[PDB]
Order: sequence, then structure tokens, then C-alpha cells
Amino acid sequence: MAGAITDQLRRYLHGRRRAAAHMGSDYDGLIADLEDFVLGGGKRLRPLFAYWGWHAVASREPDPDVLLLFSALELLHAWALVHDDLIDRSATRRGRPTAQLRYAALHRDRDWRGSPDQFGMSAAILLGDLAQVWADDIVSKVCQSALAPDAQRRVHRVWADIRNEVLGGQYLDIVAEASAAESIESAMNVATLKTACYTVSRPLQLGTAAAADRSDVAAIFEHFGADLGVAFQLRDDVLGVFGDPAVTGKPSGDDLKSGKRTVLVAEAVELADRSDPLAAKLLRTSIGTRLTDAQVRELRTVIEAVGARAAAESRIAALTQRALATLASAPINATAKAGLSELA
Amino acid sequence: MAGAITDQLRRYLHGRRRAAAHMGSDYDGLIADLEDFVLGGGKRLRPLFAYWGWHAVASREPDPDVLLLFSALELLHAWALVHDDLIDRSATRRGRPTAQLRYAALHRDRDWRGSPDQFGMSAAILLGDLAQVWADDIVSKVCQSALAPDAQRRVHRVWADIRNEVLGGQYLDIVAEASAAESIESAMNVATLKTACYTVSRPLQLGTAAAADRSDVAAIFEHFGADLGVAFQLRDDVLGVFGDPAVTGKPSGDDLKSGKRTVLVAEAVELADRSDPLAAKLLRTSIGTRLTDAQVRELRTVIEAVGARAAAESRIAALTQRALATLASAPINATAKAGLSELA
Ligand code: DMA
Ligand code: DMA
Ligand SMILES: [Ca+2]
Ligand SMILES: [Ca+2]
Ligand SMILES: [Ca+2]
Ligand SMILES: [Ca+2]
Repeated sequence: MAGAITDQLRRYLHGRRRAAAHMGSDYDGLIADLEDFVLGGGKRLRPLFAYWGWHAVASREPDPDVLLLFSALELLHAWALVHDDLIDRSATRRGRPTAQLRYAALHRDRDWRGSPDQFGMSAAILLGDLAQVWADDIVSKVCQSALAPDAQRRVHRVWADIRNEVLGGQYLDIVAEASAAESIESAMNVATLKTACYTVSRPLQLGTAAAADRSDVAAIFEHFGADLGVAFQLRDDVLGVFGDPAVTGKPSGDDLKSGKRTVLVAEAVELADRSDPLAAKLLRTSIGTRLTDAQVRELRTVIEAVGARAAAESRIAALTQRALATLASAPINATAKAGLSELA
Repeated sequence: MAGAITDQLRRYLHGRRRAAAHMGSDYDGLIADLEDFVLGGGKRLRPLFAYWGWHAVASREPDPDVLLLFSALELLHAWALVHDDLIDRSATRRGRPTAQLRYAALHRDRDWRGSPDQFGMSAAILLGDLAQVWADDIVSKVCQSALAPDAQRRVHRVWADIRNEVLGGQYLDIVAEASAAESIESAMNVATLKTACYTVSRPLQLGTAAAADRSDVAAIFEHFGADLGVAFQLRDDVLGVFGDPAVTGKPSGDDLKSGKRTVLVAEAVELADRSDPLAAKLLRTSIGTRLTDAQVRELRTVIEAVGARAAAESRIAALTQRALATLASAPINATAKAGLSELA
């Protein structure tokens, strides 16, 4: 359960914090801020996928130290979110201020010298760096103490892949926005790395790798995550354009305001080339620019006008059905087929 | 030898780059930029300290995979330098442009959209992040394939300490400058984490931990690094104030221009309180501010006027002698006593 996975990470963070007390109260406040960020909210979706990858292949429920290994994905996710807020220059995340604004406010509260925003950015870099090195220390610690050497090697390869692919997905995304990549292929490649592999496939394989040597199941979870991950992305693309702010927690047409290069936006350009070339020109010359609220509503209606919203929904229903068809015929326990079908 | 340690890291980086080719030519260019930065210069000082910590306790020269483990300190150092250049907002490093300026120039070369400086900062964050996750993958890989399980646990604890202390030292340093910490104690605590532990003590213990279980030697290398590391810092403090730009590679009085909170600067304030209170007031009200070249020269002369330079030199000679006295009476091989005395 997510609660048992979070409590394992809570105790670990407490232990690392006590061991670092000799470095002063200022660094202790940064560690406490890391605790408040990781534990103070989240769905725990990635450790749950790792839990089912373990159940799909194993019989005994994982040891408590293995749940700590699954929680490392949550601490690793904090590193990604903290650095992503600097990359996106976001001021808030899920209603709470981002790291660079919390430490800039601390700078002003203490009447410190220099640029508060520069201190906030520097501290946010270090905050994300700490979440990464500590999330990795979990994997190294749990592997040496709780896993047979062959499970250690299988776990490390997944750990090396999930961090290499989330960094590649991040760099591919900023290059795609800077280069104005229109193609569905460019947006799909980012979604495969940032969403399919990072959220679904690699977490699933992390639990399977720790359980036993089942290359057949790991290769199947990759195809299962390739469909469910993209279906998750297209759902977010629709919510990012048409979602009600009372459900998404984000402004109306946020993806259009922020200028994301999404699959939905990319497919709207392709469908518009075939139905109204002037609507494709309206999309091309407006994506990623400073858009008023009226421009955003017009683009939202154009996206649904060319059938991009309906094309996305059918693409979601198809991928979700195939992912469940892949899950029903898998050589795994019927308990994981149920749990993973629930999440899907 | 540093050359054999670098060539191990060169082959590893090449292998990781080839394995990541499926993520496109843009990410491949970032990995090639990482190769050019880590391999295209450096003294390899930290892997050498790790080499002598191995020799001090062991008899057989380390395996080639162990030299790769020692090279992980160099790749980890790239992560620290890349993120430090963002923290310090530096434009060049050792005559070459920093990461945020290389990727901003790429942005302008490609006539890309948006802020080039924001893309450069975002790419620099990701570049440093990649150096860290790959430097850690070396440790995880070498431990599972080349070390007995007890050496793995000893290596991991040093790996967890060196990364936790360089992050704490970085945060303590920006807090010290923002809060205008005058005390020698504040500057010394930063020097112990950033220089003593990160450069000397923890690298030494990394090689000793991989060789055998010698808690006696590891505790001695900590005291040896506590003296040699601070002596290294005070030498840099003197060069940062009085050094010839033709030898330091940095402008005259760079520490005063950049506003570093060094031990030398802190001791100058204490000595001035006892000899000329108005000179201490001149230091206090000028450190960390926008200083003209005449203000810098005046502060340089005041620092030597109150005897802070002479006090630093005697403090360097004392620590260097004690570190060699600690090294001569150590229960280690006479080969490492020679090699480590050379570096000192
Ligand atoms: C690596 C990672 C999880 C990035 C977040 O994606 P995003 O920037 O599109 O959205 P948000 O900042 O809202 O999570
Ligand atoms: C963590 C680390 C090695 C920081 C560099 O020290 P610095 O910022 O005082 O100097 P430089 O940028 O010249 O290396
Ligand atoms: Ca982003
Ligand atoms: Ca973001
Ligand atoms: Ca610095
Ligand atoms: Ca610097």
C-alpha cells in the first residue's frame, strides 16, 4: 500500500536528517523542506506500479526494505519536479509555492544580502540534487542488504534506465519547444520517455527485477506501459486543453497558455492541414506565443473543430483496450492483472 | 595513474553514449558535450587521493574496474562544477565558456524560439544532473561486479557521505554569503565540507574502503585530510587575494571581487578589530559589494597590513607539517606515505 511505502520513505528521510545534524540548522531546514515536499502530497503512482511488477512475478509480499526501494521512485520524483520547476520557471506547484520562491522568501524574511531570486534558484538546484543523491542511496542500500546479487544487477539496470530516460525526455522536450517541433513523432518521443517509461514501464520493471529473473514479463510490461503511458499522456493533453480547472487544478487551456508541444496539439495541426489550411496556419503561428484568454478559447475550439479531441479520445480507448488485452494474456499472477487493470 | 583513470572513464562514457543513441541526435550532442567537459581538462586530484587510499592498505594494484570506480569522482566533480557555475552565475570556467552559455549559443545558432539564456540554464541543470546519475551508475556497477559485498558496503557509505557533504558545503556557502557570516568558524565549516572532506578525506577513504576493512586508516585519513584540506583552502584564499593572474588563471583579488567568505578574509576582520577598528569597518562594509579595481587593491593591502597574509602562511606551514607528521606515523605502506607526501 502507498501508505506503507510512504512511511518507509518517511523513516529513511528522518534517519538521514538526524545523521546530517552536524552540518548546522540552515542545512537542517533544507532537509526538513525536502521532507515537507515529498511527504506533503502525491499519489504515489510510481511505487504502486513497482509494487505490482513485484506481485506479477513473485508470491511473497515484498519485505519492508523492498517497499523502501519502491519509495525511492517517489524521492527521485521530487528531484525531477524541483528541477522541472526551475526549467519551466513555475511559481507554484499544486497550489504550493515552488522551491525557488520558498527560499527567495526565506532570503527576504532574514533580510539577507544579494538577489533573493538568485538564492532561491541556487537553493532549488541543491534541493533537487539532494533528493536525487538520497533517492539513489536508498537503491544502493536496499540492494546490498535485502536483495540477492542477481536481483541487485537487475534493479540497477532499471535504475540506470529510468534516470537516463527522464533526463533525455526533459532535454528532448525543451529542444522540441525551442525548435517548434510540429510533428506527432516529436511529441510522441517525449511522451514515451517522460510518461510511458518514467511513470509506467520502468517502475513496473523495477518491481519485477527485484522479484525474480523474468525477462519475458519485463518485455511485456514495456509494451503494456507503451500503451498505458501514452493513453495517460493523451488524457493529460485533453485535460490540459479542455479540462475544467475545478478538476485539473490548472487554468483552462493551460497547455496552450504554457505552449506545450503535445500529441493532441500536433495532431490538430495535421488534421487542420487536411480540413482547413488556414486553421493549421492559426495553430502554427500561435502555439508557444503570448496568448490572451480569447486567443486560447479560439484555439481550443479550433482543436475540437478539426476533430483532434475526438481523435484523441478514440486513440485513448484503443490504447487502453490493447494494454488490458496485453495484461489479460500475460504470464503473471491473476492478482497483478486485477491491480494493474484497476490503475489503467 | 591519472591517465589510466581517465581512459577508464572515457570508455565508460563512450559506452553509455552509444547505448543512449536511440534518444536522438540532440541528446547525443549533450552527452558529447559532457565528454568534452570531463575529459577536456582537469588535474584528476580526487581519483589520485582514492588511488593512494587503496595503496595505503592493499598490496595488489587495483583492478581496471576499480580505477573506473576512482574515475567516478571525476564525473561527480563535473556535476558539482556545472551546477556551481549556475549558482555563481559564472560565464567562463578555466578559459572555456560555462554550460549555460554554450547551450544559449546553440539556441541562437539554431535561431530557436524563446529566451536563449533560459534554455542554457535549463540545459545546464540537465547536464549536471546527467553527470551525477552516470557517476553514481559507475559506483553501483563496479560494486556489483568487482568488489566483495563487504567492500561494497564500505564504498557506498563513503559515496553517500561525499555527496551529502558537498551539497551541505554548497548550501552553507551561499547562506554564509547571503547572511554575511564574518566569523572564522563559518568559513572554516564551509572549507571542511567543500575542500577537506570533498577533495581529500572522502576520496582517500573511498580507496581504503574498496581495499580492506581498516577503520583505523579511514579515521586517520580524515584527520590527515582535515589538515591538508584546510591548508589547500588557505593556499587558495591567498592566491584568490594576492595571486598573480598569470599563475592562478583568475583576475587579481578575485575572491574580493566575487565576495567570497573565506578564512583569510574572516581572519583579516578579526586581526583588524585588534589593530585598527577602522580597517575592520572598511573590510566589513566592503566585502561582497560592488568593488572597483582601486577598492580591491586597497582591501588587498589592508589584508596584508593587519598581518592576515602572514598569519595564513604560518597556518599553512603548521597544518602541512602536522599532516605529514600524521602521515609518517600511519599504519600504512611506505609507498602511500611517499605518494601522499608528494601531493601535500
Ligand atoms: C520530468 C517531469 C515529471 C516533468 C513535469 O512535466 P511538465 O513540466 O509537463 O508538468 P508539471 O510541471 O505540471 O509536472
Ligand atoms: C562544489 C565546488 C567544487 C564548488 C566550486 O568552488 P567555487 O565556486 O568557490 O570556485 P570555482 O567555481 O572557481 O571552482
Ligand atoms: Ca516541463
Ligand atoms: Ca513544469
Ligand atoms: Ca561557488
Ligand atoms: Ca563558482
